[PDB]
Amino acid sequence: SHRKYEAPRHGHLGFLPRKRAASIRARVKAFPKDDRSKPVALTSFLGYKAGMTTIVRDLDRPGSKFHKREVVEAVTVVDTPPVVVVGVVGYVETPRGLRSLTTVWAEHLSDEVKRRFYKNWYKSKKKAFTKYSAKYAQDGAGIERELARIKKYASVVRVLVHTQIRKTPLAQKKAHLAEIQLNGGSISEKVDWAREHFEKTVAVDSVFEQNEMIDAIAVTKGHGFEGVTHRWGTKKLPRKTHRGLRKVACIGAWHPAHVMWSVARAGQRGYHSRTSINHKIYRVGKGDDEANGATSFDRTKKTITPMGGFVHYGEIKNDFIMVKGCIPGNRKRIVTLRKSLYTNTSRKALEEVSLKWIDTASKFGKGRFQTPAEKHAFMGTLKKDL
Amino acid sequence: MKVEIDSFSGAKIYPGRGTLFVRGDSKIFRFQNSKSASLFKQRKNPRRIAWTVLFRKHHKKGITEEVA
Amino acid sequence: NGAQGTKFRISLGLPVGAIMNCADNSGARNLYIIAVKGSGSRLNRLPAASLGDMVMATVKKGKPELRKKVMPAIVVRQAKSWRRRDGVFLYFEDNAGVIANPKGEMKGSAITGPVGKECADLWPRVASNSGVVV
RNA sequence: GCAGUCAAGCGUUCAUAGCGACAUUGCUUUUUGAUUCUUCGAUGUCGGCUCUUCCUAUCAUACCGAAGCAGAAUUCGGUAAGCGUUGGAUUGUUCACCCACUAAUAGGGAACGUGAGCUGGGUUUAGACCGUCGUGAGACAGGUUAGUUUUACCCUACUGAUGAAUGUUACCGCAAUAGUAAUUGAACUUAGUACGAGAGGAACAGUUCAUUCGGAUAAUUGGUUUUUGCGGCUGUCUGAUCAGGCAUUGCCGCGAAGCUACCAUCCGCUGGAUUAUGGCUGAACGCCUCUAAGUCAGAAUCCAUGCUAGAACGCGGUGAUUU
RNA sequence: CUCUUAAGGUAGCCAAAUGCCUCGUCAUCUAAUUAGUGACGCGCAUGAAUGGAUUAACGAGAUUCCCACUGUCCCUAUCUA
RNA sequence: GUGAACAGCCUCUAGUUGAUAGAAUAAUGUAGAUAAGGGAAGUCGGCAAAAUAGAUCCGUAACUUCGGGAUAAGGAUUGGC
Repeated sequence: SHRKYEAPRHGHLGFLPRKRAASIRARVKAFPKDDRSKPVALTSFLGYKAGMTTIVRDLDRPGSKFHKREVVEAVTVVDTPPVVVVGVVGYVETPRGLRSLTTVWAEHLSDEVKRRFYKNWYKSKKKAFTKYSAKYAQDGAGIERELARIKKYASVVRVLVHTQIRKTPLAQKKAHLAEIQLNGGSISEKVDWAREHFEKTVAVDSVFEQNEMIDAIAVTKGHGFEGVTHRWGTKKLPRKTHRGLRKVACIGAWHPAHVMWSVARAGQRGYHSRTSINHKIYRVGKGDDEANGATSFDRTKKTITPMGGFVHYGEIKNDFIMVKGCIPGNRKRIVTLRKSLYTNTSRKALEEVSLKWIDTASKFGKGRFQTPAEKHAFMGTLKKDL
Repeated sequence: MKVEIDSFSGAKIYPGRGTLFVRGDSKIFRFQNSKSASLFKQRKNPRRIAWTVLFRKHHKKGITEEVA
Repeated sequence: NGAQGTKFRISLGLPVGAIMNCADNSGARNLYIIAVKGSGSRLNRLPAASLGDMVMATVKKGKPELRKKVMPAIVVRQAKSWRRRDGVFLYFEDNAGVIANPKGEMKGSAITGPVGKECADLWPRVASNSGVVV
């Protein structure tokens, strides 16, 4: 009767059931609506969250006290090694949705996807697509037949992309595989983009640009079984309470004479698949630049990687986004950078960047330097020397 | 920008990477980290702290630069 | 009311029950916060003030003709480490405020101490009455 | 407790803008009663704390009508419970009054929700005191003070986690169904403009910010420290030295990694049908009429988009399928 | 002056562990106090060894305020066995 | 031995090493700790915890049964050679 002081619900009912996701790789539960007046391009890309660092830049938001002034914002890095296409896929339209028809593949599929489709590589015979692959020994009859059947049907089409994981310093010899839906017009152009890209790689450099908005789809960090307060921020009970205080007191009333779903019980915090949106890109670079840490304003030769290396990862020697701020999942985790489902009219999506400076310093310490050059310039001759 | 210097060590201070401390009158101090901040609060003496700029500049240690 | 603009978020450090030093020449020595002007509500959440926030407070140490009544006030210094977008984390050594009317005019004629930029930029009279700033 | 009806009269004039007497019809069960059907081989009987949900007879937020509405502010009313509905002083309190912020500080239900969840301040065991009553024992919805709060391992429910059987095994997917979450204010400009005799004093559009809520994240800042990582210090033992042990982690400074904070940071969508309401055409009724047909817009509404799970007996596709 | 019946509350003391009406009325403390303290008193029903009034020291007694102090709390977090 | 000291802490003599054990290291607990800024707003109630704490020196009110209050309060110092 009449909770004395009305206060608001703890936690979000929509993001239930806070259970473990079916896999580390997060599905894409919807895709950008197609504009059949463009070339075919992917609607997403795959990469690995790698960490963060501290970029500095200037603002261009009139209205601000910090207009035209420097700001120390936060950026997360995604290693986006170019991902290779090894299949396409059909989807016909039904009163039950986009039902599949074929999943067609290339020929010389790597050991990586062959590994994905096993669990015990070294003592298996490594025999996955042997016969579908020998079917290329002909002119490619059924290959092109189903290509044609998909040209006919397949109200939707998806290229199948596997990552070039052997690049990144990870010790996972297996490459994550997934679909990416195509949103040009011209179904012929769709499939032929696919086909010309069979066994070919693609990079974000062809899909994303500066000052553009993406969305991040991944799995939450794993925190195990965890209790009610921290899962829902529920108020800790006092010190005087018999039998624990990291609890909830009234888990329900007498009538309805059960316990409702609406109630904060202990359980699993983490390994949830989450979809964060409207994250603006700040820089899209490659492996060659020795001096990404050198910018328009910085010339000191130093790339994006900070001293000593990223923590828990190893070093970026491949393509990369630095995108704004917080992006679900922890380091080493697969991530999908999808692009949006609508236009920003924020002025904030569109306040572009002129980057100025980066910390390239050891996040494994309190780095006070940027280069070993600077390091020696600052201290100098060591009792070790020459 | 201006790479500030640590008021206790003179080590160099990029943006975000530390703190400012307004003394109660107006005297500013910049700190790279909670380390130098805690030393400052403990009221410790850099000219005796064996390892900062203001230590060796006092001590004529390894400058080897003023006679060039 | 009467503010010269808006306010960017700032780490909160002066809850209710707090006592800060008065940094004007009104004739006070302490300022005891009891409310805050914005102070959006919540269950068992104490109203908090921060640099440049107007509050209501009272005197515990000062004049007999000054204590024992409520008066609006304004914060000028705050030992609660906060952040400016330029990455400098900064904090004063103390916590300090001033007395005022609903419009943002002090009862004072000067200050004894440094001041916060946000309070200065948002409260022009306080800036005027300020000497050194930060 | 709340609502209606008729209309004497107030409301300068004027029954009905707002009110509303004499009367009268009702509703509810958030008051107290009346009854004693259940239960006295036992339902743990005050309040608060914490937590979820629900209702509308809506306090505010959204959209509208009306005015004794010029503007502002306000009052009456309609859709509407989607989102909110405070910090405190005294009190055991519910209640109550005050302070103050507020957009607002609405009423309530759930065995007068909530004691195998707490507390136990009060009430209500025995102890003790006072006053009055009583010859007296002792009494007193009279006052005061001290006074053990038991058990879940069972079923269910819930929250999370596995799982046989579907020819096997692996990979990519669909999406029935269920849930759903965003809210609120201020400043600048608007504009000192409209409006007004002036006093005063708006709104829309648009920009920047913020509160409440939520979901993630650790670059920075901060907090944490058995990295027992570096150093120092005390006491004592190892003959001294170095290097070491014990002091239930010996203490102190620092302290990465990791975990976490509105103590940090990032982010939090747009499309359709509708309410009231206002209108089109338009008779019924040869005029009129937003309606009877039909139709337009329109809300924090509903439903979609999107977001979460993925039916363990819903489904598809694809690959390998035993010297 | 007188009735009750024998006398008619003296000194002191109070909304007190005793005061219904009651959160008594005044002041003070306080932003705000049914708390506390100091005063008032036709006191339902104070009170003189059924002891009254007071009182230094002492009190694991009850109560109020103040300073320091703080995870009690705003608001949680983290570590160890 | 430290130290005022049979306190507490370590140790020689003597005696024990006996209280089911192994692997992990989730919530929740029990016990022990630390915490920004503020500082009882929490709470019936500052319950619990934190602060102080030895020794030397200075300084030490009200009230008083002149004995006390008093370690009052309140300040400074302390290491080793």
